[PDB]
Amino acid sequence: REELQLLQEQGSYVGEVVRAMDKKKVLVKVHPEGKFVVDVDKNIDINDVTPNCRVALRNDSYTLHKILPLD
Amino acid sequence: RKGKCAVIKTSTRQTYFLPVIGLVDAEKLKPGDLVGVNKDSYLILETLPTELDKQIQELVEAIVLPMNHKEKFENLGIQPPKGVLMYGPPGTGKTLLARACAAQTKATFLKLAGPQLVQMFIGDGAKLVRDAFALAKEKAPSIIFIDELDAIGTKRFDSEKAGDREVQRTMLELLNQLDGFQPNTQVKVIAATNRVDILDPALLRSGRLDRKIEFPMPNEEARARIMQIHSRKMNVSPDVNYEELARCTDDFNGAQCKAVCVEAGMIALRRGATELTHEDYMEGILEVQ
Amino acid sequence: CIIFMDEIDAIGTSADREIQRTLMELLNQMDGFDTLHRVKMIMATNR
Amino acid sequence: APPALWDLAADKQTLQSEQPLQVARCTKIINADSEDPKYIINVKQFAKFVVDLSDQVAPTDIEEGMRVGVDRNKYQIHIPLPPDPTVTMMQVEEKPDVTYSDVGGCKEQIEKLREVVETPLLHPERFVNLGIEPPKGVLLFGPPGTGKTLCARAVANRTDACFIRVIGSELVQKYVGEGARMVRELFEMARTKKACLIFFDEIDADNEVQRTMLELINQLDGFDPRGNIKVLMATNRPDTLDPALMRPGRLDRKIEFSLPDLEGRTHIFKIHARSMSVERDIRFELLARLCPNSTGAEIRSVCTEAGMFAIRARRKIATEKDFLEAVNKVIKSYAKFS
Amino acid sequence: AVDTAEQVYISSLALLKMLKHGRAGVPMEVMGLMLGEFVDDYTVRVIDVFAMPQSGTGVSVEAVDPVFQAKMLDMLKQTGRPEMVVGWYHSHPGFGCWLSGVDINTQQSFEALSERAVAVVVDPIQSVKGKVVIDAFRLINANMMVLGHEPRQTTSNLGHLNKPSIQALIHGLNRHYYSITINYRKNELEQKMLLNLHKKSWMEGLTLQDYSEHCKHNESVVKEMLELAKNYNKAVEEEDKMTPEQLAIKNVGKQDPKRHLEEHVDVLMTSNIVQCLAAMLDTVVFK
Amino acid sequence: EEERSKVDDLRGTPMSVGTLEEIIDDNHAIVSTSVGSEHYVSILSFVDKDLLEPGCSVLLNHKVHAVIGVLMDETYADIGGLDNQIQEIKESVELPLTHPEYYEEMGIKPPKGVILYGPPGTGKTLLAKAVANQTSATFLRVVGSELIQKYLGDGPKLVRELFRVAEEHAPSIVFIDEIDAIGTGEREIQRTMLELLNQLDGFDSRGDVKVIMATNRIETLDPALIRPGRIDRKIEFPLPDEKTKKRIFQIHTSRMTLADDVTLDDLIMAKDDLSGADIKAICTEAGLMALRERRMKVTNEDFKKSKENVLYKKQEG
Amino acid sequence: EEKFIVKATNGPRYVVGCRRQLDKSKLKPGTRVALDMTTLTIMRYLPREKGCLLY
Ligand SMILES: [Zn+2]
Repeated sequence: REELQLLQEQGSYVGEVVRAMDKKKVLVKVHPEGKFVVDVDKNIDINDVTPNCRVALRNDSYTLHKILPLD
Repeated sequence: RKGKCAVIKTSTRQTYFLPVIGLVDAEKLKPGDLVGVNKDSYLILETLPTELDKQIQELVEAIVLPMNHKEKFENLGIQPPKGVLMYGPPGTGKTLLARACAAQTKATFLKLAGPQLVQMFIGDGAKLVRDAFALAKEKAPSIIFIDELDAIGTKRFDSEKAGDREVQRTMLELLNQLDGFQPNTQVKVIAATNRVDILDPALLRSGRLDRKIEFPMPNEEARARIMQIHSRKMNVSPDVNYEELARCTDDFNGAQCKAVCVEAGMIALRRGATELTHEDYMEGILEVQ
Repeated sequence: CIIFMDEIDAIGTSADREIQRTLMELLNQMDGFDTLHRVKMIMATNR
Repeated sequence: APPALWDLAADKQTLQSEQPLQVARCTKIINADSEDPKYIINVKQFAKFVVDLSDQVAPTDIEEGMRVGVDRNKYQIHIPLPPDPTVTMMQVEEKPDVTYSDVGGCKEQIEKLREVVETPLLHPERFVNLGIEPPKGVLLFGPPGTGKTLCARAVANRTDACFIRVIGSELVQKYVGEGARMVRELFEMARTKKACLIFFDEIDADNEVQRTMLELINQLDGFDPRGNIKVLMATNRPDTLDPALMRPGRLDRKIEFSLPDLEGRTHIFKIHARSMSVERDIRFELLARLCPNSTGAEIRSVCTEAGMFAIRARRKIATEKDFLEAVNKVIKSYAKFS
Repeated sequence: AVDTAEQVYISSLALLKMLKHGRAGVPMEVMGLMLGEFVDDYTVRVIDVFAMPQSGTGVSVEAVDPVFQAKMLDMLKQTGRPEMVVGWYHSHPGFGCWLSGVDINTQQSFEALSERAVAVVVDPIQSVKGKVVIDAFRLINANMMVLGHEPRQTTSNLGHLNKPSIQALIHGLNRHYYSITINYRKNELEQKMLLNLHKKSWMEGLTLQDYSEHCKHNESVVKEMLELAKNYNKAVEEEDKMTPEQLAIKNVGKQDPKRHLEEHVDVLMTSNIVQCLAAMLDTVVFK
Repeated sequence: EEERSKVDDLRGTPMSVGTLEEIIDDNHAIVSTSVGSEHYVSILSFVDKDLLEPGCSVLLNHKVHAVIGVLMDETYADIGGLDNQIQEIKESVELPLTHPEYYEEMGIKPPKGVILYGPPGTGKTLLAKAVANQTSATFLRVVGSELIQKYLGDGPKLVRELFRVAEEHAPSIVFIDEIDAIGTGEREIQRTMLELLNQLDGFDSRGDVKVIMATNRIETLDPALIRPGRIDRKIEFPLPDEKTKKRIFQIHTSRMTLADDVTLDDLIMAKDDLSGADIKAICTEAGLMALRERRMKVTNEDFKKSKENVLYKKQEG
Repeated sequence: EEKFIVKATNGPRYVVGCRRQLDKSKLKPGTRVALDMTTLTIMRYLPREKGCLLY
């Protein structure tokens, strides 16, 4: 029931990081009409997020959660 | 518990559901556009439509009598003629003179020519026919003058390659929307041809081209008429007998004769005289040809 | 549906092959299980 | 950061000024106006909108198909805006180029096209009182010949009210549809420039073309912008598809562009004397008679490749005794195929 | 320069009026007015809540008719409603419960009389039917940007105010825009009348009618549910015959998320209706 | 510090990446996106508004779109056999901006440059011709339209970025090698090459930077690319006929240690014909492979043994 | 038989229920129907849209 608000969050997007910036503001390639550059959440480091990989990005907070794959 | 509904299509390519509602409707209930709509109720409140001397009798009457003489129509039970055919050999200038007289009608004028209806794609001819009936039939009574109807009214025997029979599909589709649609009291169809080589035999109807007025070769009288129109306002010196210059105008349409008038308007600057002379017309004739 | 065909003289070499095609399609869609009680057509000519 | 310091300190009032000027609805353009209160507008997203006019914009300042600012909350028009591609800045014709001093050879047709661009604008009163209208224009197709020299002559011999010329490469471009708003915006610039003369150079450069040439005829032959300013198509190929049937009308005077002669080149050489100072001992007729049957563009290539081969020789002054091999080589090696 | 700890009292009147007003809450912007009485500084009570006719303009100061508002308020003053207005409410469907510039402008214009100016926005369109938790809005002074934002005491209720913890609106637009806590109140008349009214709303008329319907349907309709229930029971036992093999091999770890126990317990609960209603048939047959 | 770290609310979570169209003198610029959203707001700090060159990708927001900032994104006398052609390109493209006593008095300024080509191509001989500009100039060579075709269909805007950096780097010579636009989507190559031609001709420019076009064949250029593409001078590269190969191989043997025991003809004409590319490759792997034997001398069997790798490479697959 | 799948014109698909007023006559598949924005109820459906010669 505490997660019910995260169900009310209208889901989340699927981010794909393509290039990391040195100003702690990594741009993420998303669905068309997207391309939302934003800083990742504080509990997740930046150097671990490698480019050219898909990640988990929320639709409102824009915070990264984790990396996604005859013998 | 009566059945009544309609299908809606928004500009953003979104289809919704709504019945036929609104105020008292008289010209509504037709498949048109530019209607009233609120934010999300999507109701229909206000429907609006989206989109000189020798002849003065036949043109002005045929457009005023079907609108002003309705009293004699109810007193006599007679419908007025609709289609007029200004045909005959060239030289009269039916394009520029008929368009100029259509501008003298003081009503709305809509340009419509041969290549206007003929499009590169198919199906657009009926779109421009229902569009000419959108502006003409749906909007205020306007005047539409087409030309060169004989070139597109060809009826070949080998039905394997002929575009003029698709122009007879759009054209005979218009004749379907005139013979099939009895209330033709609104904007008429005025046609004209520059030759009587191939005339469409299916144009025999009151709604179709009925008042087929024959205009012969522009002889001294007719060339004096259309050229007296072309020179009824300009500075004409008291020496233009129109005999030699009206005789030399052979196989010259009103556009080429207007070009002769321009060439007459060319050398008179350096001739020294500020008024157009007699020999300058034939000088323009022998100058263009 | 009540049709009134007209001006068929100008459309009537392979000029006859299309006539046999459209006409054999008319038989193929008029002699089978077709609603003949609802459809109606009148063909006209000039010569 | 130094530029962002004074503006960063001047960013305090941007919060109190952020509430106004926020109106932005993608700058949707209108289509027409049937009645004065209600105006039909079409956004770029293919969504037609209708809204009433606000009290901050006068109804007389509204133009057909004008990009103006419009609110996204009240849907009203808050404030209009004047608007620039490179065609707008390059489209302006300045720097008076080659003048009339190249009179030679095709003298009759250059007079027929001179008395239509010069005389009607300079002497309008006797052309209106003398007849029905002044001459419209001529057509210049066929061989190139002395191309890009006669339009230059019309630019130099201007009455100081410079006209607007348009190259044919701007019509057939990527993302079609911009040609209509282009001819409408240059016609609007003609309205701003007291009925400026409109010219279309090299028209030689399929619905994407049929809209530009059919709408282009519907604009030039149409009476909306003007019907008396200028109509002339100096080009290499006329592409007579619509004009092939639209020629018996407002357009007339079907003539050629020019033709090369033996004694005509000495005038183009006499205007090439206005270039780098050439020794006046060399006679221009001597340089003109040794190149028989040479067009204006061929001798333009003589004075162009002879100038590149002149600056190549690393000299001070240009004399035919030095680049004579460049001269006969540039007339013969180019006369083999042209 | 003084601030206290205010709390908005919400009874069932304004709640049900916001539920019916939410049912009639068309996407068009709506208007409403709240009433009440001011007893002290840090408390506010709402009693009277009504709706306003919709307009094409929507939420705006021009849509509020002063002669209609004063007329209806006078008609409430001549009746047994001696309460003055305390605020105005509306609905924000779709684009979120946040306030635009027009709403804060008409709020700034409407807060000149009442210093509190309670603002409530209901949005039952996208809200699930599980929770109907609503939040009240407030307006902060623009001159308080130098000093603390909200110097409100009793920081205990902020944990109860942290339930609407959306990560875009609260701190996505928290600047110059805060909220306040909401509590309820219920007397004995609402408790017994509404409780007995809801129990009766889930009960029968005479309370003895629909009992024999199920007691006698146990032999006609429930038999099909018992046969199908045994069909699912066997449909699980066919795998329960295979369970002692894996349970007899690995015995380490659980891989199937199915419990196979509470479902059968629920089947027994549905089967106990025959036992519980057997005594009912014994009472109907007996006396 | 607070004034610099207080604008973080605009560049925070509600942030996007858009494409600006143009900047208006009324301090409100116009941006665009995939659907073309035009929003005009007064400018803010962190922007330059001068070197930005409107028409590129900028930073947007989910807000009213107030612009908070922007985000950017072997000499001429060594080879033989073409000394007249290399002093022709030397004297031709080293004429502007260098040696000005014989450049400004003439007053010609043909801002077009020469157009190179070569049947061998490979960029070795063409780069050896274009190396004359590396003497005294800023290094700037846009090698072909490879980056135009390997990237998204953004069009000639990258050519506008290379043209604006070539305008900010006027003392340079834009060299183009291995033109594979039409020789190798496909409909966009004609419009980006026609806009490359229009912008290359000087539609809104003057004699700032020279453009040298080099490719594998002069016939690859369309007839449209002739009159507005070649107005300065054209060249002609003959077949190497073992003389360009003799001079290039002489340069390759001017640094390495090898006697005359190595046969020249069969190695410069080993498979069919080759001037410097794969013989430079077998010189590299001949210095390395000969270094594997701990001997600086080039063995007669190790040179051809390393040559067997290149001879077998392009013939097997 | 009570709950079926619907296909909207916009492209996204949904599922609706059965209203107490209507019956299973028009509820059969293959007939275009109408829906409501609130609760996705169903108000009503939407209907889609021998010879003689005289010579
Ligand atoms: Zn809203």
